[PDB]
Amino acid sequence: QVEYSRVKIANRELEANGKVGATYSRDLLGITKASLATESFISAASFQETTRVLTEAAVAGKRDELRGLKENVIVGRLIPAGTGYAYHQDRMRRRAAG
Amino acid sequence: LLKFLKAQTKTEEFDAIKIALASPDMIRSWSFGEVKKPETINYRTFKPER
Amino acid sequence: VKSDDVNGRTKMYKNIVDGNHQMEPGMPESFNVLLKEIRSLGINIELED
Amino acid sequence: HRSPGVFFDSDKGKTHSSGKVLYNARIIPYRGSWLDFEFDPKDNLFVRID
Amino acid sequence: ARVTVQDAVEKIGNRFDLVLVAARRARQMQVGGKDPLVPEENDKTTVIALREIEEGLINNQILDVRERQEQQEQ
Amino acid sequence: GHIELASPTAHIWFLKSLPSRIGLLLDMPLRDIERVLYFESYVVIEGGMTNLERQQILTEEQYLDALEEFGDEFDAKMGAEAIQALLKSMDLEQECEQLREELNETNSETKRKKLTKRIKLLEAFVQSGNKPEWMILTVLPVLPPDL
Amino acid sequence: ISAAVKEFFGSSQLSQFMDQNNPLSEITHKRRISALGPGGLTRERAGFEV
Amino acid sequence: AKKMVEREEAVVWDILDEVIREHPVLLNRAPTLHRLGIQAFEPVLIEGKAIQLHPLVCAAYNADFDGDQMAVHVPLTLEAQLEARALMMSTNNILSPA
DNA sequence: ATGAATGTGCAACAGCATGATCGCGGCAACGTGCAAAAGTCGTGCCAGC
RNA sequence: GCCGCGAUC
DNA sequence: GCTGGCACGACTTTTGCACTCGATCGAATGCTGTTGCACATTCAT
Ligand SMILES: [Mg+2]
Repeated sequence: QVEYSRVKIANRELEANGKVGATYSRDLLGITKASLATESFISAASFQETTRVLTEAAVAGKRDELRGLKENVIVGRLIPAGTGYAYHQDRMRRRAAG
Repeated sequence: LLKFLKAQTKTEEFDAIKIALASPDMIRSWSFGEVKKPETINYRTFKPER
Repeated sequence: VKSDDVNGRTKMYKNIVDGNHQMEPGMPESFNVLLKEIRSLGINIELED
Repeated sequence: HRSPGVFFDSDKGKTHSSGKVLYNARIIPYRGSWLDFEFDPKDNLFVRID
Repeated sequence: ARVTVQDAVEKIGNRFDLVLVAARRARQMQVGGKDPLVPEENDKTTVIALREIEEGLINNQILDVRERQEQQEQ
Repeated sequence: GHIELASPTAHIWFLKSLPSRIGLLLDMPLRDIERVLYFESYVVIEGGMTNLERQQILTEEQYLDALEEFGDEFDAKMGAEAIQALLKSMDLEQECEQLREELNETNSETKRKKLTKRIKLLEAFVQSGNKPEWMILTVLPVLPPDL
Repeated sequence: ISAAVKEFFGSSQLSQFMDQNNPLSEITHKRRISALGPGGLTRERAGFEV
Repeated sequence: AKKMVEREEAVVWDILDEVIREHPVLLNRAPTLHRLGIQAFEPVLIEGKAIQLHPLVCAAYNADFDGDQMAVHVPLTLEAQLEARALMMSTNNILSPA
């Protein structure tokens, strides 16, 4: 993901060893394909083929982390948008602060 | 030995659902027993089987 | 609280009858059913703390 | 319903995208097994029995 | 009653934090231990809180300081 | 609750899917792994002294021929227990560096894709803490009765 | 024979409850042409040509 | 209270009118295409048997009165009532978000 | 001039194709004989009127 | 717990 | 003296028990994406 690459590039460039930063090549995907490739498995398993997504999520042993809106709707918590966005902002600081 | 609450305390804090393969020992951990008969209920007493 | 919270429904009904209008939400039974269904396969799903 | 008999079709001429129109025949009976004749892009007689 | 919340919205302009502030104020006025700061005209607590916000007499900062003062008194 | 199958059977989640997990883990095609699963053909393991390969696909007739000629040192099974036996024997960590060396030493646009996929799966397995023998299950859980 | 005949008459794709609002509904239901049924085609199956 | 609500005395009607006074209720149509397809109104009780919809919001709902039906969902929480008043009221969303 | 590796092209298999309502019907998979125990039935008992 | 059939927008 | 609910010695029921043998079908939706296999081509000796 470009967002994951951007923070790694910024962190590597922040330190003295700026040459460690790796150049990338941006890619374009269709909606049916880009949606299924999201880093969270709870989403993209409630839209298209679930047999494929679960196994590729089962063997990898990944986590969902409930970052988007689809994941929070399924669980039943407050979505991180609008009135529920403020509540998810307060919770983030507490988790980071320990 | 009274005043015990299990329905309300069933709601526990959580985050970051995790998915992984299930081990046979882990599967046995979930299970609380065995199933060895293919019948569902005995009509002689309208009760669940053994 | 309207669909799948077994305790949430009763709690919020009591709150309305009292006149509290308090949310007091919980965990839907549908997701627990889905978790049990997936666990019934060879895939293990659990909720991390 | 479709009347039993002999039906010829051209499959609209767009299967292999090469512009080759492919003619096929069908033997639809009232009861029993089917029988078809099919034209390849390479002009080969293929029979799709049942 | 308030047919539109635009006057209340422009006081604390987010259209999202206003809902939270009004919910907190309505909870305070409904569960007990609070009295409206604006004359009440047979309407429910929600619009009373919204009218308090629109008049500029209820805000998040002053809600926090009122809670702090109540805690200090006790 | 659970039920013991008294014999290891294969999961269709990992066997029958277009990116078959056991298919690309074992470097054998889906047709072969489906054939051995239904006892149509045998698969031998170990057999260093004999001329049989590690992942041979010898049939029944080849099985009696090997028994007549090789006799011992031929370890062949027809069920999914053979899959368990060969999966336990696999050293994931040792294979990781071997395929990495093969990929970097020889460059070709055809084998590179399959090699990268296998390396990614192996790295994911070793990092996730899972084990490959758990794909085929010996104890099958059951749904709660109320559901 | 009775089982098959009653199965056809009672539970079939082309033996439905008759409409009874006005004589017109009965008249237009009795002389109805249906392309579906056992030997017919599925609703999803029908293209624009049919 | 149950028995007298079933018996529907006049005081029950008066108390229902007292409860309804400023509790916004949100109506929606079946194919909710865009975000304007579910709007929150302020109910006025009528001696009738059908929902009376304001003619202006018909364009937003894409509803015409030839047998169309709409669902009536009740927001029953203080946060929900504020959300249905400050975010979903018909007078609030006049400009289409497209 | 010929063999092998590679890239390209073709064929078979898998997933997927709107939302919300209302009304009528029809509708699946044993046995066995003895111990061992338990329950039961015909019978005799004391306690209340 | 559905399957067919019909109907409304 | 008359009458009505309690126990005992046979009868009678149940259960573990785990142990065996035992045709007729509908075939007809495109649309796309993916994986495997066969063949044409080109390079090396
Ligand atoms: Mg209409």
